[PDB]
Amino acid sequence: MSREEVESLIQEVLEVYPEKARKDRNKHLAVNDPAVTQSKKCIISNKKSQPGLMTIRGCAYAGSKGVVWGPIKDMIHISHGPVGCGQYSRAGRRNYYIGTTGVNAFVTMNFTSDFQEKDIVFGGDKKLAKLIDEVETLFPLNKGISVQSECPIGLIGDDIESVSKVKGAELSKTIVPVRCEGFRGVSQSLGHHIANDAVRDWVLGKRDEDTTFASTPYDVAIIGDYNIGGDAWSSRILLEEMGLRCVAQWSGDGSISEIELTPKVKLNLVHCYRSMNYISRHMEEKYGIPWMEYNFFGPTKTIESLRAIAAKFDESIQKKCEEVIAKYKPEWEAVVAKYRPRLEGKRVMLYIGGLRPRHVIGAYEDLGMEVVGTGYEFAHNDDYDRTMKEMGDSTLLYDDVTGYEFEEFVKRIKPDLIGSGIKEKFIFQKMGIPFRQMHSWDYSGPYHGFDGFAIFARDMDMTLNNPCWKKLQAPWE
Amino acid sequence: MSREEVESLIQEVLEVYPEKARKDRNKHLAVNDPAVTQSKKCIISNKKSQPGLMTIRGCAYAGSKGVVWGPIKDMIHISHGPVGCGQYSRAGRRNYYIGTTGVNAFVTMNFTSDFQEKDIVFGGDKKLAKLIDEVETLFPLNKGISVQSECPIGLIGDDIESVSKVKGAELSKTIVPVRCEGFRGVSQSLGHHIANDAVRDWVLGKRDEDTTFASTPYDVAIIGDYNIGGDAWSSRILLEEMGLRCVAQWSGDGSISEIELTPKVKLNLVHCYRSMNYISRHMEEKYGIPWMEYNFFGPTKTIESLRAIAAKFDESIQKKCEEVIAKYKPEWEAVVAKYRPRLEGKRVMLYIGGLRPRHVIGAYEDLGMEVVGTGYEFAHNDDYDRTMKEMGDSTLLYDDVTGYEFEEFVKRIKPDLIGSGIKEKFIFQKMGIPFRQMHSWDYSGPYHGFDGFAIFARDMDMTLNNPCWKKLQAPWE
Amino acid sequence: SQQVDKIKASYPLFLDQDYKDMLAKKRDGFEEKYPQDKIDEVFQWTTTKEYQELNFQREALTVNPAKACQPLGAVLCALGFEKTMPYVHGSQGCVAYFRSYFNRHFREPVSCVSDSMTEDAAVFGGQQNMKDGLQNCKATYKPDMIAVSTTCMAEVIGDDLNAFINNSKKEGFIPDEFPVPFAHTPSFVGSHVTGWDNMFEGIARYFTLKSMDDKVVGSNKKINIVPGFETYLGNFRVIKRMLSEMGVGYSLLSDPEEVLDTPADGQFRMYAGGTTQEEMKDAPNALNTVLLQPWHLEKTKKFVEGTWKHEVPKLNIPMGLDWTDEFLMKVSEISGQPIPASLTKERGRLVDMMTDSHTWLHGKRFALWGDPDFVMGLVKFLLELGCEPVHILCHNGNKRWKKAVDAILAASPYGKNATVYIGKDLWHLRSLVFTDKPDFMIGNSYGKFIQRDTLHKGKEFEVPLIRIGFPIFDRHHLHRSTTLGYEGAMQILTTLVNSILERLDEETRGMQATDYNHDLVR
Amino acid sequence: SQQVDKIKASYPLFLDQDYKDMLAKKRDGFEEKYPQDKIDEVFQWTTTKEYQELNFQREALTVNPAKACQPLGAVLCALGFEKTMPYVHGSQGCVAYFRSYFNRHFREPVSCVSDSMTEDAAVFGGQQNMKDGLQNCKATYKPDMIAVSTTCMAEVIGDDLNAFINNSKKEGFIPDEFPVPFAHTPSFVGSHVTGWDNMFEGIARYFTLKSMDDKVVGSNKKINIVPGFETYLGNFRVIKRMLSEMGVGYSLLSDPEEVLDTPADGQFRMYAGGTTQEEMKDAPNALNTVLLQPWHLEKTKKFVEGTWKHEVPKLNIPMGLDWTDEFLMKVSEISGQPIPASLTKERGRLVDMMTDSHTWLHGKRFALWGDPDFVMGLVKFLLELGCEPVHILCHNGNKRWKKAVDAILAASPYGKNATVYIGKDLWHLRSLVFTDKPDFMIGNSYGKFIQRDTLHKGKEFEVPLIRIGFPIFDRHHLHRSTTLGYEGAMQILTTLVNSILERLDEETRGMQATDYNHDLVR
Ligand code: ICS
Ligand code: ICS
Ligand SMILES: [Fe+3]
Ligand SMILES: [Fe+3]
Repeated sequence: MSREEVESLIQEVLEVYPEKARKDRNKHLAVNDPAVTQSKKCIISNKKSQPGLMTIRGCAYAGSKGVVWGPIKDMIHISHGPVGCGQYSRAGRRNYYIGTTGVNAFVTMNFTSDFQEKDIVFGGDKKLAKLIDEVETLFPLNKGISVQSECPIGLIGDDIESVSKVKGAELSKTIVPVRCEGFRGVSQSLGHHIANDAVRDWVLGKRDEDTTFASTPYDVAIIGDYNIGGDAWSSRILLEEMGLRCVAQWSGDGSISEIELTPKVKLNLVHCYRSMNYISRHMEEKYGIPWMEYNFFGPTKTIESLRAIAAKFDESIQKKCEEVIAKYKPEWEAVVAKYRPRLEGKRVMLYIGGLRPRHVIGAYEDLGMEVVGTGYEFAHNDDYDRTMKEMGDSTLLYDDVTGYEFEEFVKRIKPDLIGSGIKEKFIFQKMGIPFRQMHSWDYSGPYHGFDGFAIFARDMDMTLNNPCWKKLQAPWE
Repeated sequence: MSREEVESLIQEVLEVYPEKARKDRNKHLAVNDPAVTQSKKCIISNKKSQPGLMTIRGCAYAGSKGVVWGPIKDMIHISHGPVGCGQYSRAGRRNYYIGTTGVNAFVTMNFTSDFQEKDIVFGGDKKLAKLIDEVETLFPLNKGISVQSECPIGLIGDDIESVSKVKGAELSKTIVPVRCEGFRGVSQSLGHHIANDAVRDWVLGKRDEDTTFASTPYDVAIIGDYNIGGDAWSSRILLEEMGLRCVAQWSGDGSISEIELTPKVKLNLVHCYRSMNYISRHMEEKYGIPWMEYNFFGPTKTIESLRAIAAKFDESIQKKCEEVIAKYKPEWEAVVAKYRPRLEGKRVMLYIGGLRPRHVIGAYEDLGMEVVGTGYEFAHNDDYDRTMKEMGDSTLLYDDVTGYEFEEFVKRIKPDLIGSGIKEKFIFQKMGIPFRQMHSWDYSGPYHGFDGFAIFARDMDMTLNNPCWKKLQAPWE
Repeated sequence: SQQVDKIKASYPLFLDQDYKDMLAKKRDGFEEKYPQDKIDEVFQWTTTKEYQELNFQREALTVNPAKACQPLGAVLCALGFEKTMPYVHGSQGCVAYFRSYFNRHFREPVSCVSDSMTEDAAVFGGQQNMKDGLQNCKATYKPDMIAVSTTCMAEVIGDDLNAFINNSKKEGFIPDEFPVPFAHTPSFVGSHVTGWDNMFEGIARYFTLKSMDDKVVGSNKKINIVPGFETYLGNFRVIKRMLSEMGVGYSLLSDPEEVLDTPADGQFRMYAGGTTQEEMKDAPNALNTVLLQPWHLEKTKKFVEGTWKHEVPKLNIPMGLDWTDEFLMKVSEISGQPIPASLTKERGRLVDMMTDSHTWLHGKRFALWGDPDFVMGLVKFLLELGCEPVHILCHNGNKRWKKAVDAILAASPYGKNATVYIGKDLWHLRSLVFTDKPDFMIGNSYGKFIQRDTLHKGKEFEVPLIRIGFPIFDRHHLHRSTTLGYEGAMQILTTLVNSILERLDEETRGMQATDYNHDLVR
Repeated sequence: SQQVDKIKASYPLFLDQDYKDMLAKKRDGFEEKYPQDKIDEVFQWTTTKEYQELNFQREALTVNPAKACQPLGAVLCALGFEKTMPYVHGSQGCVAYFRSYFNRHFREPVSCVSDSMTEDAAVFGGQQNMKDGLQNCKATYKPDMIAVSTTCMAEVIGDDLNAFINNSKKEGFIPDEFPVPFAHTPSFVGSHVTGWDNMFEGIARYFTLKSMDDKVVGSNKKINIVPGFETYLGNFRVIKRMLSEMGVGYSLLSDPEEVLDTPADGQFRMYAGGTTQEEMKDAPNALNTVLLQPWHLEKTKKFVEGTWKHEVPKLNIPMGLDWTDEFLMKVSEISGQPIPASLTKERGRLVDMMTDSHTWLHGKRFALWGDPDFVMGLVKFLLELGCEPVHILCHNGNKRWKKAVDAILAASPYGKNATVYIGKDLWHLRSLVFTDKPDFMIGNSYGKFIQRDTLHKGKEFEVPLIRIGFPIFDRHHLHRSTTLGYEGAMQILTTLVNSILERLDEETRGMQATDYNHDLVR
């Protein structure tokens, strides 16, 4: 579509809104223009959602418990508040780990204080302190406890910081209070930030005097890869065939000890800029550790990343970088050869969280596909800055898109593929439009790295070219 | 019920028949009279079935292939004829074995010459000889072959005796021709006899030219136990705890070599008199091996049998016999104390093949139960002689009962339990009458021996006292 | 030994140490068994391409067939008629087998009689058997009709069914107007489905051949439906449902769904429901006749076109999405009824399930067997699911059928690795699932023994059975299922995707080894 | 690495040697993991009676609950009304979870909105959110009705739903006529089923409280049916089907079956079907009102009796044989319609299945959980099948409920080894299946992790999961099945007996070791 066509599509769709909602949403919808590279001249982001419009957004608790803390595999995370939050988010996110669950690892378990109205009235601080002793009795090999606050906690005046310090001292245990109540902020994003501050304040500085770890010139950490379907492992393998030593993973398959050793590394490698640029900035200012963004989606971005990372080190790493790139060359080539013809020229619309809506574009282009629309739930203007660079001229950009809008946009633009979430999936299947889940990877993946590109390609093909899509129209109407 | 009530039930039922069928069937239905102990004065048996009356009987092929030869585990049995017989009898009988199926044992496989019309027109002997070669190629560890003739083989004039001599001599292999065509005889029974003579003539004479076996005074053979659900194993364990050595089991879990060793034994133990009294008589005639009938159903009979057998040997065996009886006393007494109260006073009607209709009476009596009706598909009058001794005064006896008779008898007598076959089971369930399969043991068992009695009791209880029986009446009618 | 409070049946009883020792002694002492290494060596060999080539050279030997004989199908057909007693002329051993075979699949009574021909009949033929048999049967079981077929004994002997039945009526053994349709059903020709075809033509001929003069095509405004050999109650029931929803007048010719599903309410009902004699007499007056399984209704088809003058539409079995569409559209054409909102919605609900499940189904490889029309509908539906039907085996299939299925395969990219086999048995298939391992088998209970063999080579080689077909003896009540129409497509899809997910859960259940992928959500 | 012809996903990709070595390097290098012997030792301890005793002393800690929070239930109830948008007053995070939770179980869209209250609303309350929320929701999604519930944030700050909605009407954000029923649904009270009861009584009040004057009991000759929290499509459908077969006029109040099962035909339908407003307005004119799940409809019952003046019959959930009988008999009493032949036959078919399958089912031991009505109906049916429901867990159960279930156990010899647990969670249940091992679990997808745990102790300790309840996330389309009435009893029986036979087949699949009992026929 042309710019002008996209712009009247926007105006047309917004005609249904009450005046106040219309004026607001108008600022969150834009057509990409190569001449403009300042997103702040182009689209508004990180604002509250307008009421009643069926935003796709979650909350700060989801951003903190579900995203950052939850994956840490050898700590127990307490969902502190009523039963829902901890239950709806039990094992919903595929942050993969190696461990013996219920014994030394606890990721897919749901620990909760299961607030009752008595706890609303008298407060929950005694219950929490009792909860911790019980956790200690029943799960002895836990290496730390986090307290993920749900909505009521701040609202009733509870002091989890005090309980965490007292119980922490008494049991010689790392107990981390997290103020990620769902009313905080406007989205998952503030939950990331709160979560980062919590790691910093309660965990990260524990080994500041400790010096028994043996460092090497090639020590790195993977920052903001949560190992969705194994994404971090299929990334890690590449960094170590390149001769680097991956000291930590934040936080997919991550242990509290890895996290504590992170200030010892030479370089932080940030995949998810949105969720952990905060701690990366901290680690830069306090330990002198530089950080860089990278992208392991598709062979093009993966080769670029590997080379940029290798350039931070000596010739021996740069040489091994070329060795890795030569090793995997025939594998991803086989993938392109097989699947690019089956996908080329197909048009994709994306709607995801705070990173993948721009980060997977190169992978789609490596298969000859075109991303004609993209958007985020909770990104900031620095994300949209980066996005306008990756996205095509005249493409549609939507921030905190509403259900109605996403539906109307799709109906007009008619992409060949939509990539979004579980709340979106079953809608567009009904419309007869191929859909891939781009959070959970539709229970497939990894999609990171070379091994992941083979699966990504397989997955876009099996769904875009499936015989089911021919069938939606009955022959007799 | 009284004798005269039963006698008038019989006449009433026979009222529906055309004259010829009424006159014949009247001869096969009788009320036991303790004063008469010659069955030939009160019931006729082993005659043809009246056409169109829905007999429960099978044929000579079922008696040879299904019953006697099929369980021999390390031989391959060819169902020689069209595809039916071989398929409907594939693994329908639970003659249990230890072996590696398809490799060194073959019991639940279906090997067939699958006659086409060309095989009728030109004869099947060339196909048979070609089939034997293919069997040899694909199943090299078989130790012998038998050829079970289906109806068309004799009718078209094939010569399987000749193919067996020739191919046998050519391949240095035991190849046994069995003329068990279902048009022969009037039932399975003639199939037993044909199959027994096949063993005499083609198998049994083979280690008359061999003495490198080491005999002991306590060598026996279990004759006519087809190890249904393990029945023979749970008999054999007792015989060997008594100090005896069981050289052969005929033919449940039977190998050809142990069958060939049988003429070396000191005593032939016959469980199923009907199916293998022929070969037992022959071994006695040719080798001087004595044979005796026994009964391992229920503690009373099992104990009686062990003592009767032990009495054939010396005092050591007689001493170990009492040690066996002392060992299992607490176990079968525990079973009685649990289940006899739950079952005492209940009335059972039985209809089975050639042995069980009399042989299981004692076990029912060991649980306080009463067999008020029993009968056989294909028994001879020497079976009925033994029956009149096991059954109570004024009980109903029926030979080759019709579907109609059996149903009408049950409706009038109203037993608490019926024990019969699969063709009967679902009929009487619909009538609200507890049914137990007394061929297949309803996929349970073993029922032989002390360990079998425990399972037997468990099974009669679970069905007789099941909650489902109370529910057949809709509360509203 | 038993503990009274924990009684052990054969499994696990015989795993007790004293039994294990006893079995070892039996083996070592008297069985002259091959050594275990030799057994392992020969088993290994039977899994090889070399073994497969020898196996496929068989001409004379058949091993583990996937078919039964004609009169079994005649019996099932006969059961579909009101108060009708299946009667197989010949020897009684067969009839015991037909009955127990169907007893075990349906867990229902199966009524059928023999006239008990013996050796003596080879001199004098079975005529007296027939006379006394029909008289005895009619008096004792009070059918309204007796439908006669044959065992191979009778066929080889040469008994003239038509003469014997005419002489029975002539000599007064049964009333002349009492319906006794018949068919020769030789077990050494075709298979159980051919017997079904033969018996149905026999019954159709009996009620219409001499009465055609007053017949007018279309005059009763109905469509005849012939189901063929059908062992899922849900299939009879879904066809009647769909036609009723459409407002289509129909006559299901051979309808055993009632007599194969009588209530347990205190009384045994030998007969229930079924196609009436009046429905068969009046069938030539239908608009047309539709054959649900054309590839084993060829004889019937010729009679229906040649005698009733119906123009039998060329339809595939209504399985899967496309072929159910086509069935509903041809029926709409013939009857003049539109396809209703209810069926349209049901179709879209099936298609929705296909989009929900396509990512787990995609590319999954199957070995399958069964009767020709069943197998081709299953092949067809599998292709619509994005699955790959690698080994397609139809033991009673033929060259023309194979071509039609090969055509269906070539029309789809999911057909590219698929091969159709006819005249091959389950011992051939066993080799194929070793040498060219698929993900699952779809087949009847005989397939459990192939799954056992594959597991024996190793867990990574195991090919799990999914039970769809006939006979199913080792699970309960699957005979109540549906495989035809959208309903059956829904049921089959669900069984397939959940068998895949069951198996994935098993392979990822290993704590700390494979349970990184033991997802709560799939 | 990948081979392009056979691409590996996470499983089995990460089993490759190079990934395996990498994972061992990560562990050994940087994870400071407890030694494997210590892990094994603590695992072993968590299976013990000693551990169980500590577990059961928990007061403050809950682990792996088996319940969710009120508003979830309010949304499901709301969806059952015609063109009705569920609307949760409070924070948006909750609505993301509610939607995804149901998305994953039904594999359907699930429409719900939030009015996105934020931190700021703690100073001034959520009145402006409600005004803009309703206006925006009505204009954009065009519902005929908005049904309002609350998140715990809204409940803790004390927003007055009634006043807020009234003010929204008063200041002209939504028409005065536009229906906005509401209910307070605090998540720190009760559970998800309580939310359903609250929402429903909210909606019933809205349409009937002010209009009772002209109502006459029985004047419309119908029976209202209230289904409660219900996540099986088959259950709504079997109720409607049985009553239609009976010729019984009925009104099902909250009926989401269409909107949870729209066709994929090329368009998205936000709304479909559902209880009409007219049906709710008219409901006091019914003969009576029947509650399908009484143990979580107590508020609704007080309203129905207190205001409509209906005399709610004392009926258990219509599960299994006896309670389905009782349901039909009471409906017959109320309606005057006799129980039809079709239902009596269906009943006799269920009873036939029970006689068919009883020898495999007898004495089988089960651990099970779920909501109170579902659990007691499962218990009752298990007892009817001659099974032993050993561990009965209802996290959201109460004392009175537990006494009634205990009464049901006492009346059956099959209840002798049964214990009912209330307020206990799946981590408690995990202990019980270790210390007092049953044969199977019956429960939702969370139970898969207990099965994993038992397997880790040993294959002989493994307790397999049988999926029946909510949520079921790891199998496809189970939400289409049925658990109520003779039909659901048939489905449940079939699932139970065949899980038993699958498991036996696995335990006897070992060649030469245990396959002596690998029977073709069962
Ligand atoms: S953390 Fe973030 S919404 Fe960066 S909250 Fe969300 S596992 Fe998304 S686009 Mo779910 S900022 Fe990760 C994300 Fe991206 S949960 Fe996952 S897919 S790369
Ligand atoms: S052989 Fe006979 S019909 Fe003696 S043909 Fe039959 S495994 Fe019966 S009463 Mo099936 S003379 Fe055995 C018998 Fe008895 S097959 Fe079994 S149960 S003790
Ligand atoms: Fe039955
Ligand atoms: Fe769906």
